[PDB]
Order: sequence, then structure tokens, then C-alpha cells
Amino acid sequence: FTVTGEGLEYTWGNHPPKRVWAQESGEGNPHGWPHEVVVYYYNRYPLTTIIGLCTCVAIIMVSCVTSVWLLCRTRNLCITPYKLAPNAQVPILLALLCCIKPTRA
Amino acid sequence: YEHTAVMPNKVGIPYKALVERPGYAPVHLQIQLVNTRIIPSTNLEYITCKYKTKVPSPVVKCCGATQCTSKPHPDYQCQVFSGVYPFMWGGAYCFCDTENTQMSEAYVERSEECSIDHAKAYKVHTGTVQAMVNITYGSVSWRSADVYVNGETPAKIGDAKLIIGPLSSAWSPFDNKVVVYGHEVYNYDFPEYGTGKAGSFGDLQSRTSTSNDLYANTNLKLQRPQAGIVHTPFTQVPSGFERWKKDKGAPLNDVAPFGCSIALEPLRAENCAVGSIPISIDIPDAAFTRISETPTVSDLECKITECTYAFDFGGIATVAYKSSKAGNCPIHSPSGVAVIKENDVTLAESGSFTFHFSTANIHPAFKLQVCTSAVTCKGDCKPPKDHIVDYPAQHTESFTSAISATAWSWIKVLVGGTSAFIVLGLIATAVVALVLFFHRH
Amino acid sequence: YVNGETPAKIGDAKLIIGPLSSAWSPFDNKVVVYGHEVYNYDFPEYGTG
Repeated sequence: FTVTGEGLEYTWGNHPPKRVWAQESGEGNPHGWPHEVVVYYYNRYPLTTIIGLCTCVAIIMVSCVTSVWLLCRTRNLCITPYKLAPNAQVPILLALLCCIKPTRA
Repeated sequence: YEHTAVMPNKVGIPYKALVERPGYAPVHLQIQLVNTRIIPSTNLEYITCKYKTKVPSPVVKCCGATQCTSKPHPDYQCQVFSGVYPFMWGGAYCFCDTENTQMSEAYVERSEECSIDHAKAYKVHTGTVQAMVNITYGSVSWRSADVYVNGETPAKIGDAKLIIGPLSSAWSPFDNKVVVYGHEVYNYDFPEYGTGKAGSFGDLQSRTSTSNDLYANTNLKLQRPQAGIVHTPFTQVPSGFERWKKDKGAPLNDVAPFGCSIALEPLRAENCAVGSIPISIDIPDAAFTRISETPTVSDLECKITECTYAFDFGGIATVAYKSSKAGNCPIHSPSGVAVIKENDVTLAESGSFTFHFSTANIHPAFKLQVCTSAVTCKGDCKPPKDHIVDYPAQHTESFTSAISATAWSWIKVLVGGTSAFIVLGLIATAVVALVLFFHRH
Repeated sequence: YVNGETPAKIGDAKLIIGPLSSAWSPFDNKVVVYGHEVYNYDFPEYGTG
């Protein structure tokens, strides 16, 4: 019988009913490596840690592609007024720091 | 002094509070519930039991014919058989051959056991809720008397005056119609005293166990006596009440939620746990001492020795204090993080004392007040070794009770870094836009 | 009886009277009966006066 924190009462034959409650022992360890914190909350909350892990891997995935959509849009605007004219002198700050493509010619 | 608060609807867990009258020392207050009975109002509709079909003596005419009259009896039956030629002891009973008549009437009446076991049909309505409360305050011992759970009627216990507030929910385990057979209660529907399908539950309904009028359908039907034997046979369907005692499910005292044990004599529903109960109490003015006649503590330092997750009293901590004089003053933690086992401490001049507490958090961040002076407490707790215990939890589990310090750090890392990685992306497009405007002119 | 289940035998015929189409009642939740008349009054509920 699955006993949760609310409790469970069972009767057997002509014996009086007995109530038992479940504690929060678990198996995992919360203060440790990332392969142990996930295990500990998988036993204590099996219904929530598979949604929150899927939510946090979806917020990160959406935020990763939106940022590189804006970063590469910044990147080709560094080059498009400078690679159209090869005689224009590229400053040494814009070669590596502000945008990736280094100077030439 | 009037002190109003809200207590939960838990039986075994006491409610501890600290009243604060200005100019006076605080007084400890402990309220505990001992019962919780919900008593609905019932009116009995009818009873039912097993029948008993009695047969009177039939008349035997030697050669003739009679027809019976319709008698005011439940399920009365008549059927006249012609030409029986019956035999008894000492030769044939009658002389006129091939033309005889047997009456053979029958009807249905109640049985002798209907005064012992019978199912009673009830309709319930919302009634009164009554509870018993254990009360102590200050140096006065525990005093107990029953109360009424409604926000109007007061109860005088000891020298105080308590008004228990109305329940926050109107949940009741009873259906609109119930059947009370013997010891246990069932949720069932009635055929409403005018119908009955002769074999299920309402084949014999009487409004009162001592009533005169009775309704019964049992498909009673007489048969023809054979071979010249003076007897009246009949066939009918068996008892529905006898059939009901086999094919009945689980009673209401084994099905009902929230652990409501069901008693019978007023048909209450004892010891449910749903909602919360507001309180209002009147502590007498003789239980308040002046503020100048009490110790005033200072230099409080709290260190938690051992803490654990277990449900019952899991935590020991030490508090170092410095008091002006020796005396007694209570302790209380007003937050919901931890509850306190003790109620008061005996003080000295610059000593120490210990208290016991129970909590559900990994890192307790609660504070306690002793001698109208507060002190915070922090520490770490371990999971308990035991798996199943036979007592309810003293504490309340919150939403952030299970989140540790390491798990909080991964939340801030996985939110702050991804938010700044868009903010840097958003501020990157605000740099070349200003640069492009400078390049235009 | 005014309910759609219980039959009544009037002589030989059998009449079933259906339920009323309106659930209207003139009484309140709390009434006071003095003498031979009723009043739709509220109560102190045995604790106040």
C-alpha cells in the first residue's frame, strides 16, 4: 500500500484500525554534485522535477537562439560598411574586440 | 483582554500563542481540540425488515361454492379451487364427489425479528457543529468543557470566555439520503415508500416499528393443492432485505475522506480535518502582571546543536542569555517555520537554557522571543532514518521547505546568466545602431 | 403525496400526482411561533441577549 504524508488507515479482521504516516527520508543527497541533487528531488517530488527540468531546458534553449539571432545581426553590421570598401582603414579595436573578423589588406 | 486569532482544524496539534497587553508582561496561551463532531438533523422516513407470510385455516365445503371478500390486508390473496376431494386422517373428509371448494387465503405481515435488526431510512439536513477545547493560560492548569462551533455562542471555561468561530467549509460526508443498519451507516437512495421491486430493498416498508399500516409487495401467489391433501402452498420471490445484507458494499465509516470516524447515537461524524477555525478568547485581567516586576534579558545568542526532518520534536538548540534578575517568562516562535516543545523557562543570572523544536525546513530561519526580547536562529538539518511513523506531523510543510542552499544557487545561476545573455544581446543592437547614425553624418 | 413516485388508490383507480413545478415556500430559515401565528424573525442563537 502506498502511504503518503497525509496518512493511511488499515483494518485487518476484528482488530481495531491502525494509522501510519510516511516521513520524508528519501535516498538522495541535497548538498553535493549535480548528479545527486537531481536524484534527491526525483524521489521527494517525482511529479514536479521532470517538468521543471523540461521547463528550464526550454527557457535556456529559447534564450540561446534569440541571443545569437541578435549577436550575429550585430556581427554582420560591423563588416558591411567595411568589406564593401577595401581601401577603408579598419580600426584595431573593431578587428577583434567589438566584432570577430580581423583587419586585412 | 480580547485576543482573536485563527486556529487550524487539527485535533491532536495544540495552538500556542502569546498575548501582548501594553504595560504588562505577555501571557502564554495554549488551545487544544479534543473532539470535533458534525451533527446533522435527521427525520426518519420508514424501516424495513424480513417479512413473514402467515396462512389462516382454509374452509372446506363438502359440495358448494363460496367467494371471499377483499380484505384490508397488505398483499392479500384469494383463489378458489374447485373439486379437490381432500383426505385427512380417518378416511375421506367429504362425501360429495368431484365438486368441492378450498378457500386458501394468505397475506404478508411483519416478522418477530423486526424489533432487533432493521434498516432505517433517513433524510439529513445541516445542523449543529460541536467541539471540545482544552484551555490553559499562565500558571492556571488545563480546564475543559464542550463548545458550540458558531461565532455567536460563548462558553465560560475557568474564568475565561471563548467564542469558537464557524467552520470555513461546509463539507459533510453524508449524502442527502442515508441508511442506518445496525452499527454502520450507508449512502443509499430510497424508493420513497410507494414503490418496491419485490427483491432489492423496499419490498416491505413500514413508517414506524410499532405502526399498524404496512406496505408490502412480494409477488405472493397461491398454488393448487394436489392429490387430496389439506394444505395451502404458495410461491413468492425471496426477501430483498435478506438479499441486501449480502450484496451491500462498504459502509460510510470505511469510505469517508479526511479520516472521519462515524458514531451513531446522534448520528455524528466525529474528528474530521478540513478548513480552519477562527478563535476569540477573553483572558481575565487578574492573569496579567505588571511589566516592571519581570526579568529583562539581554545579550541573547542562539546556536542550533542538532536538527532533523522528523515529524516529531526534531531539534535541539542552546541559547546563552544575561538577565537582570531570576524569574520565569515564556518562549514563543511566531513564524510558521518551527514550533516549540516547551512553554516557559526558569531564568538565572547569566546562565544558559535549552529548548526543543520541530521543523520541516533544511535551513530554519525562525526567531523566538523570550522576556519580550527576540533572538534569531539558523542552522542545518539532516533527513531522518525512519521510513514510517505512527504519529502525525507537528509542523506544516511550506513550498520552499525542501529547497537547500545548493539548489538555490543553481536557480540563480540558471536564471541570472540567461537573463544577462539576452540583456547583453539587446544592448549589442543598441551600440551599432548608434554607430550607424554616426556613420550617416 | 405530491411526488412522482408514490401511487394512491382512490376507490379502484390509481392516481400518481407529479412533483410541483415551483420550489417556493413562504417560510424563512428561522421562524418564531407565538400563539397561533408565525413570524419570520431572526435569532440571538442562544448565546447573546
